[PDB]
Amino acid sequence: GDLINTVRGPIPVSEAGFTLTHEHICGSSAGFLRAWPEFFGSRKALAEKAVRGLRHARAAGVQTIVDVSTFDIGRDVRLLAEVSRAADVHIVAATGLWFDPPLSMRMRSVEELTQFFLREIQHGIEDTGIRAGIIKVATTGKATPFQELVLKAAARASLATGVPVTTHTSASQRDGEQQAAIFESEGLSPSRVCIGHSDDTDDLSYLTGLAARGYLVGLDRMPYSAIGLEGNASALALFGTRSWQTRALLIKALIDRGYKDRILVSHDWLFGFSSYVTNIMDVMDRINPDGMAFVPLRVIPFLREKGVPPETLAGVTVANPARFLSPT
Ligand SMILES: CCOP(O)(=S)OCC
Ligand SMILES: [Co+2]
Ligand SMILES: [Fe+2]
Repeated sequence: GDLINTVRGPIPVSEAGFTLTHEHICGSSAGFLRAWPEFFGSRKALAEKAVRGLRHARAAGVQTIVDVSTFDIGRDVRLLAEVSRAADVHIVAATGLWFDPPLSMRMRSVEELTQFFLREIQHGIEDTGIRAGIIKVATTGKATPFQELVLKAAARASLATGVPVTTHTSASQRDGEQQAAIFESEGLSPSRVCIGHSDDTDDLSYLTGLAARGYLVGLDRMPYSAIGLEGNASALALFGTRSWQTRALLIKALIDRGYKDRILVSHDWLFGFSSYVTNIMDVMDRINPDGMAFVPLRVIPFLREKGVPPETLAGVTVANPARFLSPT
């Protein structure tokens, strides 16, 4: 019945299966992979790395990932389609804007941004015909004036298409509350919205407050920890000093408080990464060699061993993403 758009075209919602709802093939910038593919070794090396990673995830039971790279994360939909085909894993692509918009975006009005997001959802990204299945937005603290427009434009595009909205927050600053206020001012249903990087905080007052309102809570940085790397300032700043087990306990905490239907789980992983320090990808691959298999291989058994029922784990990893992604 319900369909969702992937980089290989439409798929039935029921085929999405075990779905990681916040991932990247490559975290980069608009135009960068085209202008400087050698940064990644080569485009071919990048694609091969991504195919090996997604095949590993697939072997662990992952059937679909949502690549939340926007235009300004340097999303390359042809790359996503190539690797999706080679690895046989569905990929849902994104529209929206993250927190590195260039001037040609920052100068735009809410109307103009709505038109852009609609173009990528309804017509296709660039000249490819590949349609976005989610809208990615971001704040890092209080929203900038431009970020206010972006969140309103995302709400309007979601209302028009039924495609969900997913967010980057600075979770320690509780950005989700302001994001929610902006979304609701536009009349967007909280069930269409995932407040992301919510596992970057242990503030369950903040998290249950959102979940109580109907928001999905993105616990989407599972493998991130610089424990043991504290001498590496850049890894420390990006990864944090909380263990993956600490992050994973949040999933249990929300399930134990009645919020099992409001949780989405992912890694925020990537196979190339040019928007941060050089060789950050080598540090990450050492910390988490399992890549996007880490959730099914480590997180889901950890939870099962803590007594979370399999039905509940299936509801979190299959039913929740399905309900979220289904245009509504
Ligand atoms: C660690 C990854 O965080 P981000 O997806 S906000 O960076 C862009 C790839
Ligand atoms: Co983010
Ligand atoms: Fe991300």
